[PDB]
Amino acid sequence: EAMLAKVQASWAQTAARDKARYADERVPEDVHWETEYRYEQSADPQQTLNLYYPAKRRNATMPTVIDIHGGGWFYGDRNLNRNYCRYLASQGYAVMGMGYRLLPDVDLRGQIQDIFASLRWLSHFGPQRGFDLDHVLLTGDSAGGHLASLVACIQQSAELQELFGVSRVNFNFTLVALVCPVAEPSKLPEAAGDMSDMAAFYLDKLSGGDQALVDHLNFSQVVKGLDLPPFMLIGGQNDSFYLQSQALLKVFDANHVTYTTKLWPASAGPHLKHVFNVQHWEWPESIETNLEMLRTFDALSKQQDQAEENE
Ligand SMILES: CCCCCCCC[P@@H](=O)OC[C@@H](COCCCC)OCCCC
Repeated sequence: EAMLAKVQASWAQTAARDKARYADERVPEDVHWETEYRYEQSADPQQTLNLYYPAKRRNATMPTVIDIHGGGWFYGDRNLNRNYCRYLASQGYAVMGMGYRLLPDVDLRGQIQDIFASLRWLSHFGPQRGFDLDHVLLTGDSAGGHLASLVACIQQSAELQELFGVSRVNFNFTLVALVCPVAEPSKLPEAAGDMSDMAAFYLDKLSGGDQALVDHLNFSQVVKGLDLPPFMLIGGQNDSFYLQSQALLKVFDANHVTYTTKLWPASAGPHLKHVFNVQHWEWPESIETNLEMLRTFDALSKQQDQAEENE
């Protein structure tokens, strides 16, 4: 397939830019990582995760961040977002970032299963090595934001658990922060001009032809009727997928989702493009955005502690 070849060549271009950026970019200081843990009994290299920590721990456990990377469901691995994960860790958080098998080798159901396996691994083994699972920030960027938004709903719903073939994990998400998410991919082939066929191709690979996945491919289809944690929507008017952020706010309002936003206006400049705060941790706006996210997380964690007579 020439379409698959075309999709892959666009990601190999993205991969070259990612490689060059990383060669140059400053690396956050004072962090330790532990790499390449298998989260299940398999030799698939995507079924692995990294853990990150401040080099000096203020306590034995630290509030938890779990990151789902982006890349259009076709690209990336547990290393793609390492500088971002390191940044967040450097601020006194214990951080897990996972790989998941890529399209077209799997479909959405296999990617959701991988993510849940990484979450289940962490419920078993995280606390003994520093993860406070009472305070959990789930975050994802772009396709990773899609995935995070679905995982959040699936975690709350026995029906979706059964449909996606996963079990709930023994912790809750305190906050879900989506960074330039593409949470309504069904909307992609609309406009997209001469790219509609490619966008339709993404959707077919995500669904694997399973009509139940087709009917559950969008945040708008999985949100219905659930009591969810709060969300934070991060991005800006210069995100190539800003329309997806606009569309998601409409779904939030219609479903009484509690949320806050950190949306950069066009006036804040042409550099604030898609996933800028993940790809460029050291920029002042990335710092601001990411600290704001962590502050929002801390505020909710403190309210939870007060509510639970545990302040
Ligand atoms: C034809 C319609 C395809 C829909 C692609 C969905 C990409 C969302 P995101 O993971 O990636 C964000 C951004 C890339 O951001 C930089 C790399 C992020 C890992 O956009 C990808 C553009 C290539 C098609």
